[PDB]
Amino acid sequence: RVKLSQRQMQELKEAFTMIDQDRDGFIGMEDLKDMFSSLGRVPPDDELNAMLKECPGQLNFTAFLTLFGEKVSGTDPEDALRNAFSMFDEDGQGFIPEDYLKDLLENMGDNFSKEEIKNVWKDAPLKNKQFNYNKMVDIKGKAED
Amino acid sequence: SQLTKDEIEEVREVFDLFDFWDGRDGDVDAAKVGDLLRCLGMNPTEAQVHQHGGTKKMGEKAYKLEEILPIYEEMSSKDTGTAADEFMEAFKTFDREGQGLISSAEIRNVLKMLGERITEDQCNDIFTFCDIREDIDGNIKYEDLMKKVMAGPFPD
Amino acid sequence: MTMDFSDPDMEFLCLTRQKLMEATSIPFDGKKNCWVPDPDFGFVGAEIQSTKGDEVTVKTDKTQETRVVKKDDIGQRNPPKFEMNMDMANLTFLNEASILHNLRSRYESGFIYTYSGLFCIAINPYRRLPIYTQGLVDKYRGKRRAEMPPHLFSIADNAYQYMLQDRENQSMLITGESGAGKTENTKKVIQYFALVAASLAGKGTLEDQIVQCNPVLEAYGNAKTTRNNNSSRFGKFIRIHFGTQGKIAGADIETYLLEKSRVTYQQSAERNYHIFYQLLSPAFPENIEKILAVPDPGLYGFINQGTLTVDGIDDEEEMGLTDTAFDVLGFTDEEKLSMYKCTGCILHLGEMKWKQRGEQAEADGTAEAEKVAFLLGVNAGDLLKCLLKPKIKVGTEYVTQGRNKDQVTNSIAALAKSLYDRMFNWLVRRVNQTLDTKAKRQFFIGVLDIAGFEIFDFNSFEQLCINYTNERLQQFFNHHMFVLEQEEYKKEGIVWEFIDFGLDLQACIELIEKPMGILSILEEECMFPKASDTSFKNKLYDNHLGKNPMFGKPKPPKAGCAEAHFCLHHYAGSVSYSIAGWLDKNKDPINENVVELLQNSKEPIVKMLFTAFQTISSVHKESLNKLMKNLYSTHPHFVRCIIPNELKTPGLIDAALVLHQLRCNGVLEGIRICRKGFPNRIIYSEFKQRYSILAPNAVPSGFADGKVVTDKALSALQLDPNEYRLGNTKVFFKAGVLGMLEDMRDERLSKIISMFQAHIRGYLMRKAYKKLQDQRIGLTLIQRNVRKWLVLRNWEWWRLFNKVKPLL
Ligand SMILES: [Ca+2]
Repeated sequence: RVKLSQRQMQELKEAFTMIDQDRDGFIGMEDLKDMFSSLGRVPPDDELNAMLKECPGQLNFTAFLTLFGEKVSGTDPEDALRNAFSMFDEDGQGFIPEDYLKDLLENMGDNFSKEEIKNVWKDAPLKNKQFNYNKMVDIKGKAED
Repeated sequence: SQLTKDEIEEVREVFDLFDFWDGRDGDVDAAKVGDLLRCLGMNPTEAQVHQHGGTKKMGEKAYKLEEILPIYEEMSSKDTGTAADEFMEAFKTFDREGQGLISSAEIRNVLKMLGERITEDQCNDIFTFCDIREDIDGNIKYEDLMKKVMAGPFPD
Repeated sequence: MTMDFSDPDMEFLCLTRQKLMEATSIPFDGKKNCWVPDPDFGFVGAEIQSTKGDEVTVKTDKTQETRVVKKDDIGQRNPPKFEMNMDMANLTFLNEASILHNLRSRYESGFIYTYSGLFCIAINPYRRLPIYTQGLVDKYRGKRRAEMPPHLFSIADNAYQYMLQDRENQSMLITGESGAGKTENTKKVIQYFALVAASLAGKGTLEDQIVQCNPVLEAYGNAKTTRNNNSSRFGKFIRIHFGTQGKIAGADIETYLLEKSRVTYQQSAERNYHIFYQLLSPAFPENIEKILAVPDPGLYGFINQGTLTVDGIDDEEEMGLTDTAFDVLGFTDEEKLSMYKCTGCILHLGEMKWKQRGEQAEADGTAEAEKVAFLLGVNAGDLLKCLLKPKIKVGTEYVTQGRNKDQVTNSIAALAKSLYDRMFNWLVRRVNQTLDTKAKRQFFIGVLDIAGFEIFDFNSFEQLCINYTNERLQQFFNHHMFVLEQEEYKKEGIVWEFIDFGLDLQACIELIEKPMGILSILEEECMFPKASDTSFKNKLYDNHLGKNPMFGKPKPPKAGCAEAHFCLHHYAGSVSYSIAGWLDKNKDPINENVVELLQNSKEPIVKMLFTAFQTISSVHKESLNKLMKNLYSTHPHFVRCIIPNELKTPGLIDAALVLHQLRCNGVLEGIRICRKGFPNRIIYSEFKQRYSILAPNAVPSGFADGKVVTDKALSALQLDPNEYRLGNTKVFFKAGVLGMLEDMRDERLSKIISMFQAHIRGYLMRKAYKKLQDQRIGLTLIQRNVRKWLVLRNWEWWRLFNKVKPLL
């Protein structure tokens, strides 16, 4: 839980700050739509506000961390995840053999739903009906494709 | 009689691992009672495992932790599980010259032809794992084999 | 096996380490494999299928066939450890089948020698075998029996050691009929005492100075008997003498029990001695004329009663060799004549006819009488005179003329028999002269050859005498065995609880020789003029029927299948005898006058008849008593030559013929006795190494005492304390204990291997375990991170912060 490590919080410090400039630290309505300008994408009213709903009211940086109290829940650190995928990759990199991984998630450990399985297949980095884990680990945090 | 609190906690530990691997749901496929039991330190023969609930193919039967507990202690009632003493008198039945050496061709023959036959693969594995070498024809020390096998994969 | 299993000479004595290793590991299940009666091959190995009441169901091996054998007909077969076994005393299951197998299996693998307790069994190979090399002799010289594999040399050698060791005479009794090769064996035993005599350290050989005689002795002492073409009807003891250094000092032959009766009576498919049919053959016509006869055997009542010739026997050739040998033994052709003339004389005696007036018999032909009178060199007038009407005495001399017809004929047959008997003794005194060497004698190792136990479809007064003889011989053996097992049990401190084994045959022997016994009842009944095969019969019944276990009675057979009058239970089985004729066959009265008168003229006859009225049975008893008085004065050894088959061919076994000999042999009798004690005896060390697997313990094998181990393996098996006895160096087992033990070892060894395979299965899995734990942590981190991703991948903010920072 507090797993919101300093690396994660400080990272979130620079995040909440670029926006801000709002009357002494408050990611307000404008702070947001303004952001979506240098963001290169569309900003919708109602939604911009629906995002506020999530915290009691008024977003400093503290509440901004408390808001991310669903992000921490599972987030095992950076590397840890890559090593975890490693264990099922004998043939060094190029990665895991699709079948395996399916049987691995679908009917072993904490079984995956035939529905959770697809949510995963839709994106899943694949080729030669084989999986790409380092590219999947990347997607988790994501620095883009 | 009756297991202890710590004994139970132990079985549970091996148990959780096992049902985790065939799908965490509180059940372990019966075709895994022997492996399960081996992970608790025991060395059951296939006759013992079958007379206690093991099946051959998966998907047939399942056991909760509470059902396996009694199987574990019944199982552990038997005492001729085997001693160094016993394994030694047996190898000597085959020790032609009485030095403690036996052709690895023969031991492997024993292991794959006699008793509850073992697989070609399983024989190589245990020989590689116990690091037991054969010489020119200054073969295999069968006691070397016995001790390492009885000592387990994780010595120290 | 011994010395070097691979050494070349041992090819027909050992079996190679590998080949035996092989032979001892064939498949087996003491719980089903077994022995079963086979109408053809005596006994056969098989496996049990089912069971119910006293009706077992089985399946045989070599042929496959589900037969239904009764419970007391299933035979325990010995486990593989015992195959190709050297001494049948070691067998754990000692039944007939097992005896048959051990012997057969070894002969069918080229081995002819096998030990059975004291006996050394040697089956005829019917082909020269390397076995008798002066190279092998050295591989036996001085060694104690157990040091080397079975071999006749072993018994002969040890008999030689014992002689020099205990300084007492030795004897070797060798049994075996026709194609058993009994003579070769005696030959090779005598050769051996020779090789070792001059071995120590510094015109004719012994084996040949003696074999030289056999043609003559056999002409007068062998004959064809219902079941044997050449049967010695006398016993001969070849005593080979030695000096105080073990040096061969001489030899000689003493004979016993010549069957005179044959001289004047043959039954059906039999015939008198060989010589008679030899003389009357076309080889030496002159002789046939000096004898005063015509070459037609069938013309003399004393020769024609039975058969005229035998299959596979050439009389001319024999009369030839017989005569030739007569010269080699080196004896004046004039003596060689008398001998032939006396033989011839016996021919005519049987022709003399007699008629009577009231009760005084008289001649009728006078031609024969003068032929006999002459051949013997005496006056026919007188002969007829002292035969027809002699004269004896008081203070004066009366005419004992009592003689009638029945008395003279009989009186004459007696003469014939008496002549032959003296002729034979003399004939032996001669070879002995041919053998006497200058040397001094100190000890001797004699070899005995005697007619073995006989059982025909029709046994008469001749069979009884021979069986009576063997019975006392078997007893002799039983006793020797008794004295050694007693010494053995005392050597190991075990409790000996037995009465002399010899006594097991005393009842039969007593039923034959004690007052009121068969022979004595026969004798007394011989003194009653009107006695009959019926009065004698009833007097046997009166005296013994139902009054003695040994004496039984048969029952009327197949119309012609002769009527039996009583049966005795001999060690070789039960024999049924006919009584017809015994009263006639037994009379052998001496007629003083004929003797005094016969003490005249012709040189041999003087000597011969120069050296009451009795009987053949009283003389048999006397000769038998003497033979025995001599055997019990020596340390005996027993060889048993065996005829493998009717059709002289290598490697073939006739089951019934072999078993039969084993029962007459005393072999099956000695095993009967082993059964009653503790036949199996193992040294503690051999037991420890073979059965420790039955009660393992942590004490390292090299510190564990064998006896201590044996004791604990046995009680831990809760084995009946009645089945064994711990000695000072060995444990004594009864029948079948090792049978059980071997079966448990195989059982336990199989369970122990499964257990080891179990520990390996454990090791492999317990190692795979740690990998399984690591992979779990791994698959856990994956399943929840992928899941936490499936969420945030749509939560706007997650997206933002993902863009908001690449732009820092
Ligand atoms: Ca499960």
